Amino acid sequence: VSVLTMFRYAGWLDRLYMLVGTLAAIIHGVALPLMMLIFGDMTDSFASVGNVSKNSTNMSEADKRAMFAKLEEEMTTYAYYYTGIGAGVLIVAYIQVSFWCLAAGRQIHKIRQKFFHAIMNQEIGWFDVHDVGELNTRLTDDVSKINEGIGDKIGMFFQAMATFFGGFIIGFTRGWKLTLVILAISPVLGLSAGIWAKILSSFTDKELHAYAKAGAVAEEVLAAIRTVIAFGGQKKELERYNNNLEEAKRLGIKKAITANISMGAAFLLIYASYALAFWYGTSLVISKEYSIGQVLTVFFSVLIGAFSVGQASPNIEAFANARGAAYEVFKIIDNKPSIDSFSKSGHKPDNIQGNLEFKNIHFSYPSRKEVQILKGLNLKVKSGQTVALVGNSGCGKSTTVQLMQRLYDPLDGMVSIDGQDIRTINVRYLREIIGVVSQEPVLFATTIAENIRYGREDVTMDEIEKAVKEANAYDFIMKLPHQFDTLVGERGAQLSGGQKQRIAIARALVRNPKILLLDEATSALDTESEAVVQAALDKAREGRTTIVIAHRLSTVRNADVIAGFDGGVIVEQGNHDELMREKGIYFKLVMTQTLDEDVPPASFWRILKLNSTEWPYFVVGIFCAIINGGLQPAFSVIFSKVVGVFTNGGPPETQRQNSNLFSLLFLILGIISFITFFLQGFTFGKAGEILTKRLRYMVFKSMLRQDVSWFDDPKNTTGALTTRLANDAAQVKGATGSRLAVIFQNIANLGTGIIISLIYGWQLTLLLLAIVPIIAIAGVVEMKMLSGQALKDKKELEGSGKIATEAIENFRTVVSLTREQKFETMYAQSLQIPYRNAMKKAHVFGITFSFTQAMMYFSYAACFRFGAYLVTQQLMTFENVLLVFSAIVFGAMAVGQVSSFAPDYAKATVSASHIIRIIEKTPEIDSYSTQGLKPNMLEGNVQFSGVVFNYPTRPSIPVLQGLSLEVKKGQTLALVGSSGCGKSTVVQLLERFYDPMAGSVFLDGKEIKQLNVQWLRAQLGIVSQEPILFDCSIAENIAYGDNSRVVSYEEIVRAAKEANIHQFIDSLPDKYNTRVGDKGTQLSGGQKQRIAIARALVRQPHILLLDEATSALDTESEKVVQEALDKAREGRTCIVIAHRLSTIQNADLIVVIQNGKVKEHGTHQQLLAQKGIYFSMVSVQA
Ligand SMILES: Nc1ncnc2c1ncn2[C@@H]1O[C@H](COP(=O)(O)OP(=O)(O)O)[C@@H](O)[C@H]1O
Ligand SMILES: Nc1ncnc2c1ncn2[C@@H]1O[C@H](COP(=O)(O)OP(=O)(O)O)[C@@H](O)[C@H]1O
Repeated sequence: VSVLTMFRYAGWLDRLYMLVGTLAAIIHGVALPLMMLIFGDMTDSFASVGNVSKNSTNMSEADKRAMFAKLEEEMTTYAYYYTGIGAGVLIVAYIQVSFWCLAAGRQIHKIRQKFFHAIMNQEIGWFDVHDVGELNTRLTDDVSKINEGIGDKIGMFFQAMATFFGGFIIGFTRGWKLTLVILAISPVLGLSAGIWAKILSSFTDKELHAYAKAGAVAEEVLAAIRTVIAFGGQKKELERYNNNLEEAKRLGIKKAITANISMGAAFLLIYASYALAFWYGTSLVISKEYSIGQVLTVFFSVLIGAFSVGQASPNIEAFANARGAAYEVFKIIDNKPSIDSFSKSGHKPDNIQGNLEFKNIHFSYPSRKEVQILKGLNLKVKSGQTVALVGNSGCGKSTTVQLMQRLYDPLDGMVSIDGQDIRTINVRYLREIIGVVSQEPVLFATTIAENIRYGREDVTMDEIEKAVKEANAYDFIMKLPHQFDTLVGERGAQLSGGQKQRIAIARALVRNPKILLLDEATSALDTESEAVVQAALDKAREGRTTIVIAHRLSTVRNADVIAGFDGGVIVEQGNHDELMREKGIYFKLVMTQTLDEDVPPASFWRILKLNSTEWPYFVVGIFCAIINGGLQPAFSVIFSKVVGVFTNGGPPETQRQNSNLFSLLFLILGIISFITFFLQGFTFGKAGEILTKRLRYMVFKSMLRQDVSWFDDPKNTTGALTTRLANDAAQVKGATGSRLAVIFQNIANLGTGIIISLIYGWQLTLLLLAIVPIIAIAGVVEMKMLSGQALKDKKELEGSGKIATEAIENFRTVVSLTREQKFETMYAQSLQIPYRNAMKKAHVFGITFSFTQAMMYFSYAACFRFGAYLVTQQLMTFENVLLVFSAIVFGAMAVGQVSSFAPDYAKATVSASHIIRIIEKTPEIDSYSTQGLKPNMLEGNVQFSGVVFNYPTRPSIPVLQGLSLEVKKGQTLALVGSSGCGKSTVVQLLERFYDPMAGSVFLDGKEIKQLNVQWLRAQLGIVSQEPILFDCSIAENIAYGDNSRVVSYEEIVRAAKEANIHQFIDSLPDKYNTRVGDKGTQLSGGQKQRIAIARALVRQPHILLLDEATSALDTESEKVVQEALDKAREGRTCIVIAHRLSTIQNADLIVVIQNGKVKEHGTHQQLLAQKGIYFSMVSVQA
């Protein structure tokens, strides 16, 4: 209905031209079966000659005279047919592609310009609706679909219907029996495709549920990565992950099995129809003059028409996607929300020293996060006053500044400019009397001259000069090469934040306004710049009424009037003295303040290198593809033999040969093709299956064996890694299938065709290869030309979009209106360049396609041309005329598949790059020894000497600078201080995750780096500051066995008892075997921390590590957990990094750490007796 009605918006010539396009489209479509009627005619005469030459056999010289004269006469008319249709189909070709560019061009240009223009004219609304910059993304995709909707695709659709319905017209008239037979296979072929779609829908959801587990198991483990290494539960998360893989491979293969059978059987019913047509076609020969070979050909083209319906379907999908995308932005495009925004027309008053008078204003933001920021306002400011706003954040100081522009229309009351209504008058004019100095001084990246020039479209370079000088912006322009003509470089790097603000002050001075609205125009600057901007602001004031917003109370001292706010309600009014004397809000504030996915080196067939390593057998698939490839010509030769025994040979046994060939056609084709196709299907099926396992196996097991700048700093999120495993293993699954797919078409065209060529006339071979290789290259060279024009188009539109997106993302473009239409001039000038490229590529796209359809007729041309003459005179044969047409169609399926597997190989290579860099390794925690798991190395005195550290992201302050520590056995090492002191970092280096940039840490003398990995996970008592459960039952969470670990009933009991989680274990029936579910994210914190403790003491370490388990908990929970801790330590090292210094007083050695530097160190009572750092930390904690 409505979807395409809006879509048209077709110009004066366009609406006419839509009809010219339709009009060429029919007659383009029609010409192909008419062209094939001539092919039937050439058959008809050859038969009228052959049946009497063979059935008389009483002359051979009469036949050489009279029979060849009719053939000669017929050939004179043939010459004027193929040339005529060719000359039509050439022109109409160019016309339908001109539809593609020229009509679309003018639509896109209209859309783009309306879009950019409607946006600047609706102000607020664009910002209200969705998020800025996502709009120019979606818009630039939309205008691409426009090319497709006003595209030649529509023309192709009409053309398709003409070959179809129009095919049946000629069919019906030359014989109506066979019409009914073709009309019946259409519902059969449609039923079969219907089972296909069913199989697809069922098997997809199945692969998805299966892979779902493999993604959930892989997701949680790789985020919990530091914890799982540390308890040594790797081999179990590996096995569980392997478990999901065994089930996923069996649904993957059944899918492949079903796909081949559905697809095999599909081709079967096509082959049956192809035979069936002949069999019922023959019945019209032997006993009737009803078919003379006309309908036999004409009905083959009706099948090509039925496939033309299949080509329609994409055309339609392009059109739907084009309308749907369009009508949704049409909504913002056409229809501004308006009547509180606009930008154009209305009355203009005269403002000389406007007042600000606020009358009973309450307002709320759209988001219902902050509702009524403003509520009840009476403020009356006389001209030549300076009003100060002090408050709290939520007073909506920003809100009053928006209402003043008339961006919103206030909920209650009105704000009256010069005591006159602000909702009656033109916005534009209103904007010009009101200067605004922004809280973000972001500007365009254009010349210093252009930035002053945005303030009024009349500033001469003198005034620019005058501007920078009073605005004390006159410094940086001189340092900068080229004075004013210095373009603001990069993304803003030629200017400080301070310098930007200075350009904005200079600009608001150039505008000469009577209201000056200063929003953090003295706040967010350094102590030096502050004075500089203040003096400039002073010089800009005292000739105008102004409102200054500042958080700096030193500048609000000297304001004429201060007005207090505590939430939106105007509380104080008076000047400095009046406020301070009463002790208002103001007096209150005085007192408070006093990619990684683009791998660079490209593969060189590393695909098949790695495939071939994990390859075990299957030489039969490719061999089966070769025979299935030569199997295709057996039909075409058989069809020659059909029409063969009908053209030449008398009436006796014509029928018999056809009956025999019918049966032969069945057994040779339908039956063997299914078998041999399923054999190839079993081969690439199992190939992708075992790749699907082994790859995901070989990545994920290698992942648990890596750490460090991808698990000690991920540069691709967990979900993106899981995505990579998905996509990759699926992609190779299709890749193996593409190998055999190329071999299939290769023997199918080139190979078997050669055999066929040897039985040609030796001239035909020569003539033929002057077509077939040429038309192949010619479609490829079209693809090349297609992408070449596309690539250059994307660059041009990128620049017009870049300058658009920069304006819309800046909310300060809406503040101005003066540079809006200036901006819309530039957008116009930029959009003219694609207009010209659209006209240039109209002839380019136009001439390529015309030349492709010119080679179709030229084939048929050389075919019938040469087929007569020297060949008709002597050595006339029924066959090799139909094989030429097959050869044309063999190049079609070769070029088509070759182009198809171009993106297949691309994505296959990319998948390979990933699998190679995983195989490339980072060889940290691969497994090492320096002991035999000796039990006389237990604890030690662990040394840290001269250790510096800074994260793999370098800008984040180096947290360890000059750190050296010591820890003696049997003693709790507290570590206290404050954040960013490398508290946590110390625990990380003792666990062996990302060891320090410089310096070293030793056990007894052997580095952590060379420490025995296995024994290290039976030497840790780690506790997270976020403990997280696994999908495993609580019993299995609590304890995890391995070949480094044991588990037992008695163990989990003692762990739960000691950890005090046993309270919670009691509740819930099945006790320990009770599963919570939902990744056990349903537990309360107290429960969680205990669960981490129970894990800790299972490992039987002599080192406990505690990560903020009293700053992630509160109350009785902290205490109970400290009790679990107290009974665990029976005289062993513990690390408490916790920031509650009130529960640290038991620690034997407290280290006060500043930025890697031990400041004070010692036992509690010493440090506490000091009035130094430590005591100050305990004082301030409480
Ligand atoms: N237009 C806005 N809508 C929503 N939040 C805003 C907006 N502008 C600023 N903010 C943020 O919300 C905070 C408080 O809201 P606001 O009503 O602007 O209080 P105030 O202007 O008095 O500081 C600001 O400090 C800022 O971080
Ligand atoms: N793997 C990491 N990569 C990047 N930054 C990290 C990583 N780990 C932690 N950080 C960040 O570095 C901060 C400071 O580190 P650290 O001094 O160890 O913290 P704290 O002393 O408060 O426990 C962390 O609080 C966090 O914001």
